[PDB]
Order: sequence, then structure tokens, then C-alpha cells
Amino acid sequence: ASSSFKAADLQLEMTQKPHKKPGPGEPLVFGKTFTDHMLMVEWNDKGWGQPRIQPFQNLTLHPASSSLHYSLQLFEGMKAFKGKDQQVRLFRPWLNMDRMLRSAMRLCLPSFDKLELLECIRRLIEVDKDWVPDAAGTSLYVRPVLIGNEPSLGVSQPRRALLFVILCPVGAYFPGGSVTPVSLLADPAFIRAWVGGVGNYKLGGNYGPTVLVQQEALKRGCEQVLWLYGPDHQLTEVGTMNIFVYWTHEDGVLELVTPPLNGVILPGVVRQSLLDMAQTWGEFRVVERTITMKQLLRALEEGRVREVFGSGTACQVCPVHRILYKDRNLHIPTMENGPELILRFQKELKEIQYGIRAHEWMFPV
Amino acid sequence: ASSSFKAADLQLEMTQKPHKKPGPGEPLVFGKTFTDHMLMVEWNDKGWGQPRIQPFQNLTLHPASSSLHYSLQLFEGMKAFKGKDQQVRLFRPWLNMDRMLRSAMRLCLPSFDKLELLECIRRLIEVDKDWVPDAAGTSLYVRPVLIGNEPSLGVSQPRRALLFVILCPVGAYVTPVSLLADPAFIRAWVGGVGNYKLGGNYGPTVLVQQEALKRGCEQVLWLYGPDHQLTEVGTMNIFVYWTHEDGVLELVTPPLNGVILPGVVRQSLLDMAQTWGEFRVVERTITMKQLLRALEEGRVREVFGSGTACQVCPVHRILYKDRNLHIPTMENGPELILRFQKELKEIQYGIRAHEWMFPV
Ligand SMILES: CC[C@H](C)[C@@H](NCc1c(COP(=O)(O)O)cnc(C)c1O)C(=O)O
Ligand SMILES: CC[C@H](C)[C@H](NCc1c(COP(=O)(O)O)cnc(C)c1O)C(=O)O
Repeated sequence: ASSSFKAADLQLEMTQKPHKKPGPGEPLVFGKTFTDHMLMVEWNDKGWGQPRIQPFQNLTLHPASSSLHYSLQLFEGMKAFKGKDQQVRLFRPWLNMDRMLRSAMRLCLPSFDKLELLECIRRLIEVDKDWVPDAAGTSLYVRPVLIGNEPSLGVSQPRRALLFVILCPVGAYFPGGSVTPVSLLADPAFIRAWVGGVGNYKLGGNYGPTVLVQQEALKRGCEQVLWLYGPDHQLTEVGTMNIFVYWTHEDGVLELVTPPLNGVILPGVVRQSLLDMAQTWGEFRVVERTITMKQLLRALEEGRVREVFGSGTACQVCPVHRILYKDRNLHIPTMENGPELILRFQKELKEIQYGIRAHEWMFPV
Repeated sequence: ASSSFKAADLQLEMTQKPHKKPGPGEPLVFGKTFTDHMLMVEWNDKGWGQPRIQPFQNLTLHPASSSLHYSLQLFEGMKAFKGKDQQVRLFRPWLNMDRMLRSAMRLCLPSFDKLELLECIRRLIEVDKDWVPDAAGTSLYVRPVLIGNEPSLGVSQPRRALLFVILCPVGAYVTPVSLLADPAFIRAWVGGVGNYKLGGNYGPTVLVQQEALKRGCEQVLWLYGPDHQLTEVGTMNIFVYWTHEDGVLELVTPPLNGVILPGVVRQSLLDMAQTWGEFRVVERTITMKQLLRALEEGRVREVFGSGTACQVCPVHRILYKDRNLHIPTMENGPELILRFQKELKEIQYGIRAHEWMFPV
């Protein structure tokens, strides 16, 4: 018993003022450059309306829209890569569709068919193929969004909603192969999410309270925030990335560990891919288990820690070299291990994402 | 002064297509009906633009507006009451202005001068005075809102923002409510943002409120900790009038520990009760164990919620997991509830002169 919204029904309108691309690899600050078209689907009493694809344009919302009063909003983030030159592929889009639908049900927003949305996104990206860069480490960021849109102040299940997708060409997250480490502020006073909360869904509500904390991290000399949880001070996620630790655990076994999906952390697509990939190799233990600051401190001085990094769509595998804890700067030996594992993960993903290696994880055009 | 828009700069555009005021039938559903005008002020690199009272109209937002991607949004809720004379008064608006500014700083949104916003709100209400109902227990609900509005996908401090205010005539709200108290749902946490009126606090409650209904309750009593403590109920702070374990008669309400929204009505009930001096008034943690045990022992007199929508709201039942708990509120006259309600109406409708009220 559930909705619809079909891809066979798209309508099409092309831009009369096709904006001009970034040119050489120089500008494009992430998220501030948009392509010529966008996807838009409306839902109401008559259910889902028809998809289509229109020129990039402003939204028109009633002043009481629940999307602005009660944060009835959720989003996704995924990437399209252009490799064999002009051939464009989406990395594991199905997982983002699965996650988006779960976020929708948590916020009582309308359900939709994951494959139809994926096909409309495919159609949209097709129209803006030329916006997809092909220089090393660049890609096209895809931002689907679903918002409640009830022109009513009652806190309740909306009877109207809007789904849209916009695209941004992105530069190489790292200047040029320059994989550079980041420093993290790890302060227990800051709490991103709670057990029983909504940290495991991609809801706008989870992000707004982090702006002030990120500003604090900069003022204290760090680049991102390492979110801690519990009296235990466990490591949950870093910034907008899941966190991984490669070290010789306390029982002498070499392992790659990452916090488990206990409800407080976001099930990252890159996170799942690194786990899958490492399990496949079978060269060392790969496990999902709780990581505490106390365990990290001990391992660091017995020189048991090899590499620590974050994973996410923006920055696939991100080295960490320093963590400021309790006034405490902890040097993380990641780079002196020449991010061997980090480097290996990056290479495999590049080969897969840019079509060098055929793989089911990729979705065509 | 630099850092704020000014009431003296107000530009105003009267409507050329009035709405029909709520007809005779009189069915006033909350937040469903809007008056003719709204307030709008923009902020950016050049800072605050000039305030504007304009016809009620849609907002035009860039698809990447941070208000829609990262919930850079907050709001307020307060009421204007029209008394016998026909004079309109705002109830303790300064507290809402203070709370709105605290919410803005928490979300790195632009600061503004509280008195200037209050004056523009005063001017907006004046324009739409004809919308302020005057039948018993009716009022005009005021909804200021401040949202981030940078056309960028980066999660960061916006360089653009929009502040607007819309008004709704409200038709009323006695009768007790039932509450669902289930530990599985967590609304806010220590170190979180439950003490700010941010839209992000509300969206996740929709599903839970739907669950409360399918379970036969009308609202949600939010619990927190192993420590099943009572935080707030629905969109109201929660109060308990009883004889405590120490056998002393008191009025208790959970403390402002970051744990909950500092309600304006809540602060007013505390002030008023403290003033009377007839019984102990305190801010302390309240646990389900203590409640269960106080009920068991007939020490509980009245339990109620407080909030702008429903000033003092009697509670008669709480479903705690399987456990339907009857709350003796109505059989104890809501004696304290009635006295609070009596006093607030006299103050809010101008029967009794008071500093809590702000003119027109
Ligand atoms: C502005 C967009 C969001 C910051 C963002 N999400 C990535 C994310 C991740 C990584 O998830 P994936 O990109 O799906 O692998 C993990 N944890 C949190 C709290 C996150 O926010 C992104 O799309 O990059
Ligand atoms: C639907 C009503 C609005 C959300 C609103 N605040 C009510 C409220 C309150 C009570 O605050 P007051 O209205 O200021 O007394 C307490 N806790 C929560 C979680 C609330 O939402 C208001 O001031 O109208």
C-alpha cells in the first residue's frame, strides 16, 4: 500500500541562458556553483504530480510552510563521475535512495519509488552532462531534497510536499593528489546526536546546530569536529564523515574498526564501501565496534595506531593527523605510515568510480 | 545603530486584495488562517535592509537556501489580546524577543535589536488590528521567524538571512488531556538545542505525536534519562502540584538545564506563585518513579502543561508503557489551575493593569 510518481512522465524545459562553466581547474568553491537545470516533483491531496526538469530557478513557498517552521526537510548527497571521457557514472546511488526513503518515513513525508527517482535523476544529469568535469579528482555533486510544504502552523504530517534535485560541479577535494591530513577538535561538551534520536537519518535538523561548533573548532586551531558521545567519550563521526581507525588492537590483532550503526551515527555510503572492500580482501580483521578516547590514548603510546581517517562523499578517505582532546593535542601517526591503507582505498575507489575497472557499484550515465 | 534594522525606517505597502475575515460560523482552527499583512526584513553583506510591512505573500527562495538544507531556521510564538475597551496588548513580548535572539546566536544567524523588532511587530499588529478577535478566550497569534538564506550547499554561517512575521487569529482552547509517556522517544539532550526554539526540534516529533494518537493519547509527555524524568509535554512545559515526599505542599517544574524550552507562560506561573507565597515553588527534576509513588500515595493534586497556545492545560491521564495512570487533577478542582487561569485572563485582557502587558 504505497504512492507512485513515474519517470515515463517527465516534462522538459531547457535554459535560454545556459550559464557558462568554470573553465580551467581553478574556481568552483564547493556548493556555490549550480548547473542549468533541476528536477521538481510536487505531492498533495492528488498524490504525486509529474516530474519534468526545468531551468534552475527559485522556489516559491507559503510563509507558513512546515519546511521552514518545523524542519520538515531531508536531503541526500551523492556523486557522478565522468571517466572514459564523456561517460558518466553514479556511485552506488541505490544506497542514497534507500537512505532518503528511510529519512522520509521518519519525518512522515511521502514515500516514492526509489528507481523512478533514480531514473529522473539519471535524466537530469544527462541534460547537464557537460557540467560534469573530467579533470582528475573532480565530479558532479547531486543534491536531492524533500520538504514538507503545508501552509499551516500546526506541528503535523504535511498534506503537501516538494521534491527537488539540484547539481553542483565539484573540484578535486584535495588541490592535486595532495591528500593532506586534517586536525580535529574533540570536546565532550558538543553533542551531535543521541540514542533514540535522529542522527542516523539525513535530516537538515542534524546540521544547523553544528555551525557554531565548527566555528569553535576553527577558533581553537582545528579544521573539523570529532563528535564524542557518552561518559565513555566514544568517537562517533568526524564533521560530515564516518570515522575509521586502523591499528593493532589490544589483543595483538591487526584491524580496521569503525563505530557500529547504533542509531547515533549516519550509515555513510563510503563507510559501507570501505567495510565491503576491506572484508573482501581478507587480509585483516574488519569490525564494527565502539571506540573510546581512552582506548585511543593507550594504543597511540604503545605505537599501536597506524592510520585514522574519515570517509564521506565529499572527501572519500580523509587522513587525520591531529586531535585536540581536553587541551590535549594528540599527534596521529597516520601520514608517517604513508596512508598505505588510505592510499590503497583511494586508488581502488578512483579505478571503480572513473570506469577504469568495471564494477556493479557504478550506475551508467 | 549599525547592527540592526530600525522601526523608523519602516516602508509600508497596504494590501490591494484583502482576505475575508473569519466569517460568522466562527470555526477558528490554529495556524490555518492568516491576516492581510506581514513583516519582512533582509540581511546580507551590507547588513540589515529596511523593515517592510507588505501584503501577505509567498516567499521566493533560492533552491540551495540553507534554511531548507541545513535547518538554519528558528521561530517564536506569542499572543496579542484585545480587552473590553478594544485596546490590544501583547503578553510579555520582551521574553520572546530575548529567546529569539538566543536562538539566533546559537544558529549563527544575524543579531538584531530586540526593541526595534518589537516596535515593527507593534506596527504590524496595528495595521492588522481589525483581525484581532475579541470573543472570550480568543487572541491574535504572532509568528516571527528568522532563517538562513545563503544560496550555497556548504554547511556554514550564512551571509544572507531573512526575518519575517505573520499573524493568525486564534479561536481558543477547558478539558484535560491524556499523554503518552514512552522512554523510546528522545526530543532533546544535555548539550543539545532543546532550550532554543529551532525548527529542527519539532520535525522529528510529528511521527511520535501520530503514535500517541493511535495509542489513544492526545499529546506526548517527553521523558529523558535512565532517569525517566519528565521534561515537557507536547509544546508545553509541565507542572506538578503535590505534597512532596517530605510531606511539604509544593509546585514543581523541571529546571532549565538545557532540558527544555524556557517557556514564557512557565516563567509567569513560577513568578505568580512565588509572589503569593502560599506554598513552596521550586525547579527540580521530576521522575516517573516519584510520580508513580506520589500517585500511589494520593499526594498528587494537579498536573498541567503551560504554553502560549494553551496557557494552563489540565492533565487527567498518562499512559506509561502499559500503565494507564489516572491523574486526579479534575477531582481536585483544578483549584490551582483555575486560580492561574483567572489571574492571567485579568492581566491579559486589561481587566487588571500590569507591567507584563505591552500596549497595542
Ligand atoms: C552538506 C552535505 C553533508 C555534509 C554530507 N553528508 C555526509 C555524512 C557522512 C558520510 O556519508 P556518505 O557521504 O553517505 O558516505 C557521515 N556522517 C555524517 C553526519 C554526514 O553528514 C555530504 O553529502 O557530503
Ligand atoms: C505550538 C506553540 C509554539 C511551539 C510555542 N512554544 C511552546 C512550547 C513551550 C512553552 O513556551 P511558551 O509558549 O513560551 O510558554 C514549551 N516547550 C516547547 C517544546 C514548546 O514548543 C509558542 O510560544 O507558541
